[PDB]
Amino acid sequence: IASASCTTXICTCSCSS
Amino acid sequence: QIKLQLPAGKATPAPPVGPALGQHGVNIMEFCKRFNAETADKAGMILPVVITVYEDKSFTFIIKTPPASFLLKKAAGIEKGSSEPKRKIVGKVTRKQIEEIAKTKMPDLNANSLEAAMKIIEGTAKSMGIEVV
RNA sequence: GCUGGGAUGUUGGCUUAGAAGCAGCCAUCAUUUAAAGAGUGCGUAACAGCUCACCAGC
Repeated sequence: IASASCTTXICTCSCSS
Repeated sequence: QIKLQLPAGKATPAPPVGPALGQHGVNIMEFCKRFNAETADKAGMILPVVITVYEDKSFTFIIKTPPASFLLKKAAGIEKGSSEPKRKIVGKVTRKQIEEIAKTKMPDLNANSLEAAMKIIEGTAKSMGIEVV
């Protein structure tokens, strides 16, 4: 339901490092 | 090089598209309008496209024929495949229908004969609880 | 042992946020093949990537 970089269907995913 | 199955005339959503290739360098907006451009000829169906992104973030993409499972679902008039293929049949299609799908997907199939093509399609139907009659 | 290949439907169906050979359940066909599992293990969030089966040359 939340994270950064890490799912397929709601909206987060990734985006730095 | 990314690949996904986007519906005919539709694109841009974050959950479905965006994040996906949007994290490889691709510029969503350009693809959405572009994809939805030629995906006009064939609308309503879910078609798989293979996006390719060059070092300069630019990109191209080939549009293929819709998945077998998809066409099959459509043909059997169902919305989902059996939850337990073979153990529970959730739909069925005529041998002629297999012929239609095999013909439709031919450009993406490697069969040397319409017979081999149908045998391929049948393999998919057998995997989603769809029978042939 | 070494090198190369290990392909197509297809990310199989379901499930799931995702579930793409590899969390889990069901199925495990077909094609093109010299050969290549609806995949042995590692791996990824899922992909990717590595590896094994299998085949070929030496």
